[PDB]
Amino acid sequence: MKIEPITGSEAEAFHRMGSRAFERYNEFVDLLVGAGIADGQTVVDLCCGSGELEIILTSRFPSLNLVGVDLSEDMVRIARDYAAEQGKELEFRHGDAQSPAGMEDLLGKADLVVSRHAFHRLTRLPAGFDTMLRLVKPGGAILNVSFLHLSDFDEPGFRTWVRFLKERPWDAEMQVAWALAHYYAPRLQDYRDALAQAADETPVSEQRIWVDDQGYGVATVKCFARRAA
Amino acid sequence: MKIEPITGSEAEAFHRMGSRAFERYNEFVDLLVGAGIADGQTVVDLCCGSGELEIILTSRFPSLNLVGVDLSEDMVRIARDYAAEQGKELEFRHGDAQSPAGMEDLLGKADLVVSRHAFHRLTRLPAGFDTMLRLVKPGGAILNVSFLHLSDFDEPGFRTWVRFLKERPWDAEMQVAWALAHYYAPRLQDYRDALAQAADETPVSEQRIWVDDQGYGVATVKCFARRAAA
Ligand SMILES: Nc1ncnc2c1ncn2[C@@H]1O[C@H](CSCC[C@H](N)C(=O)O)[C@@H](O)[C@H]1O
Ligand SMILES: Nc1ncnc2c1ncn2[C@@H]1O[C@H](CSCC[C@H](N)C(=O)O)[C@@H](O)[C@H]1O
Repeated sequence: MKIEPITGSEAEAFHRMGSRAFERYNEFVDLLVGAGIADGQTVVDLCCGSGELEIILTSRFPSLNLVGVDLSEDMVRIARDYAAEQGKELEFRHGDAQSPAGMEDLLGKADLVVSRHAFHRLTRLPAGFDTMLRLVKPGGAILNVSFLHLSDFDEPGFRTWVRFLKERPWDAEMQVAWALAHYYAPRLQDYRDALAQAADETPVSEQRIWVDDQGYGVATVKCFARRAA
Repeated sequence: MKIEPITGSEAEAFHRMGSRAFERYNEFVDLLVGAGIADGQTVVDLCCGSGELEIILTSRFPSLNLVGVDLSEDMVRIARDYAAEQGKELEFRHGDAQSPAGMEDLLGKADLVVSRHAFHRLTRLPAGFDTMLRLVKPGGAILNVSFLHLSDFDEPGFRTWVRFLKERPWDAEMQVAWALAHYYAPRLQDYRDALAQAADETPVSEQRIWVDDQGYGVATVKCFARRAAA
């Protein structure tokens, strides 16, 4: 079965690869800008991993109030060390994206709630979007970008997928993790269903889901919504 | 929780009341004329109820190709019998306004797609408008007129609401359903959001939401758009 967290040497390796390849976060940062991210806002990043996005965002936007959340304590610890390494004061938090638990003080407070390359791992996708919309304030936006199931790739997209898999500088284990993460990723319609389910509970004034590739290097699923005011 | 369909004897009763109050549709019929309705067009009515609009429209515009759709089979049942009773030839279908399922043959075919006093009942309002824009031809129009949430009534508007309820010739059980329908209605801004959303997915050349009362007897929300040309 699919595994949710990334732990131990897997996580150190995820952090080594990631923080050298900053370029590949640019797609996500650009969506945030399009989503209305701005100085002084409160931004919650669910499944924050080793903190790369947090370092990028604080560097670009020193004004932001950032809270990273991850289910893997090791990731939380790596992130804090990485923050210290970069001389930054960032809040990291142990937590499950599938529930508000441990984040009750953030309920209705985030200007933006976001997750990068993580929600495909969730056991209950609708619960992830539920947590996002409950954390975000009325009028605020949520953004998820995560992996698409292998069955929704067309021929050119799949060629690009295999080519991407080959061209990366990762080992046997980390190749398999990333491929397996697509084996178990939700389909496009699964994303649309999950977000629709979450919006039945917390109304949105806008929603949108699509698949493209604007820089990461394979197609990923974009899910955007704005909580109704 | 809010309910979508109107069923059984409540639908028989709905029909009994509507049957003898054609005048209450004049406001809606007048808006269709403003929307560009014309003889020989194909017109889909979503959430058609017991078919009163279809009887009125076929009488006023005899060669319109009218398709009524409703989630209540009993409403469909009623509508069909009522059309036969009136000696008219009219297609009624079972279906959900929140999706094109069962209406794929109408996709992109309607010159007008309309719904009267029903969209406030939908669980997913944006999907209602999506089905509307998808059923209409490029260059065609959509019109929804439906109920306003109680929170968007100003004082005079609300006084009217109470007075309308009082002086309607109908029983306790009917009043409550009509009141509850407003209790659960979208706010004005919810209508604006749901239509913009539907228009993000199917482009419009024109749209407009407003609130007034030109005949029905309370303020209702009007939603109009024209699908962009191909
Ligand atoms: N249910 C859950 N709640 C919170 N974090 C979770 C989670 N399931 C998996 N994760 C975390 O999701 C992350 C996937 S890797 C993505 C890390 C980071 N968002 C980035 O883009 O670089 C891991 O850190 C993993 O521990
Ligand atoms: N999701 C849905 N899809 C189709 N019809 C629906 C629906 N939700 C409610 N309805 C129908 O909406 C109608 C509301 S009563 C309005 C009837 C008619 N339009 C008229 O103006 O007289 C009922 O017949 C009910 O069954």
